[PDB]
Amino acid sequence: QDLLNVKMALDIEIATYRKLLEGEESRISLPLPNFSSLN
Amino acid sequence: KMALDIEIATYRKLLEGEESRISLPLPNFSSLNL
Amino acid sequence: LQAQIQEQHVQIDVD
Amino acid sequence: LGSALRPSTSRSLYASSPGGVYATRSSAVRLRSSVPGVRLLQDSVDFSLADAINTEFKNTRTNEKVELQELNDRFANYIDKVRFLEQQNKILLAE
Amino acid sequence: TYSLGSALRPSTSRSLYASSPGGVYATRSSAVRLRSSVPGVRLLQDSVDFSLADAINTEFKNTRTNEKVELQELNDRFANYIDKVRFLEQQNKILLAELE
Amino acid sequence: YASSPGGVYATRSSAVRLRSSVPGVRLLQDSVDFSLADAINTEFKNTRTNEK
Amino acid sequence: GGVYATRSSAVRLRSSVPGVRLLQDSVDFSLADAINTEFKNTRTNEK
Amino acid sequence: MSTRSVSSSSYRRMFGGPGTASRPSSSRSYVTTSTR
Amino acid sequence: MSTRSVSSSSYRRMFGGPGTASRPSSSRSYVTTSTRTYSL
Amino acid sequence: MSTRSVSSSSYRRMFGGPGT
Repeated sequence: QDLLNVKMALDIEIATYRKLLEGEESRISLPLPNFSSLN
Repeated sequence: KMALDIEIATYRKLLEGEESRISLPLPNFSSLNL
Repeated sequence: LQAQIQEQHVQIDVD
Repeated sequence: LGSALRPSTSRSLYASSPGGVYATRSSAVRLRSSVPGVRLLQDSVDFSLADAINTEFKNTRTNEKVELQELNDRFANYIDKVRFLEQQNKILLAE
Repeated sequence: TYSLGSALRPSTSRSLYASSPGGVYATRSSAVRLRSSVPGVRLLQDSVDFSLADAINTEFKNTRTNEKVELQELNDRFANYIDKVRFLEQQNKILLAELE
Repeated sequence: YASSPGGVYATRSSAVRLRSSVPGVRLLQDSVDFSLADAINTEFKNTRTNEK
Repeated sequence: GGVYATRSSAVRLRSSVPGVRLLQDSVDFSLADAINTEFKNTRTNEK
Repeated sequence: MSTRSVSSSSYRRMFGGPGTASRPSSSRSYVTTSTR
Repeated sequence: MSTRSVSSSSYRRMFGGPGTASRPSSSRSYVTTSTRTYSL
Repeated sequence: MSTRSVSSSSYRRMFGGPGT
């Protein structure tokens, strides 16, 4: 669950990055990562 | 297994946004484990 | 370790 | 069950038609005013413009399809993201 | 039960398109003489379009769009060739993990 | 029961060109059956018998 | 035994060469495949 | 004068139309079945 | 005098022959005979 | 033209008949 919580935290941080970098590639491209892999 | 089922599912919850992220990988929201 | 491999899912399009 | 665990099927079953390419044969009169002519200057020296616009529409289709091939391959790298997670998740699900 | 790629592999058929361009037929029975019944009253002067060179620069405009998108399709072929390298390593990595 | 479906073989050597010896005299107009949606409702009729 | 699936083998070519008619080719046959799912749901019923 | 030579092409032949009756209904249905 | 008209003949001039009126309607749907690993 | 390709399948082999 905590390896999957590191994966979940990476999914939120990768969203905050993606909605800005791949989200300026947006004007060619666009955004979202989500949440979870908890087991 | 159930971790890989939900991590496949939540990589699908990345992939609606990565389909949005280049007009591109469709496979979205779906492999959900509980 | 398998949880780290499950969390690497995560990152952005390369080049 | 060593066979079904590699679902070996041709998804190559699509068939795009190249039909609709109707090249219009221009059929200008190709004779100057009346009989062998009573004017000469005014016959519109131009038409290498229309053949340079035929190479503008060559280079426009080399553009337009590749404004649509960065495109399919931005979509491909987002599908190949799904293959990268399917492979890292396959090492994970063997491990 | 053994796997076989024989149903994954279709026949990639090569269609060949045998184009033969049309022969140059035009009025070679004209000009037996040029007529004098109305003769060649021949309006000269010159310095005329030359719009063909501006249209070679509208060709070169849509060539700038094709150069800049062959530069972008080269990054997108870097991604599709990095997919091909990611698979080259990862089909070895799955095989090393399924063996070690 | 190891079913392998049959591969899609059809006349890929057609249309090298479409013929012009008789060309495409192409009768359009449209709004046509759509009997497929009534037959999806004869599917859904015998789905009402399977639900009940 | 007795499950003999009949392969339909329609001509799959429009009138004569590449055609002299187009409208009249019977847009329908997704009815015959929706009747193939009617006979799926009929056997889910009947049994 | 004008001459209406081959420019606009004449259909003297080339149609034809051999596809009017060349697609057999005797094309075998190869009945595929899962063996019981 | 009689005009030697090597015409586009009045059976294909207005009738798009070999040709899109001869209608190469070949939408290339591949007949994917789906192979399953199942005896009934 | 028509083409009589593999559509109606050829018995080149597969019978056989080893149960004889």
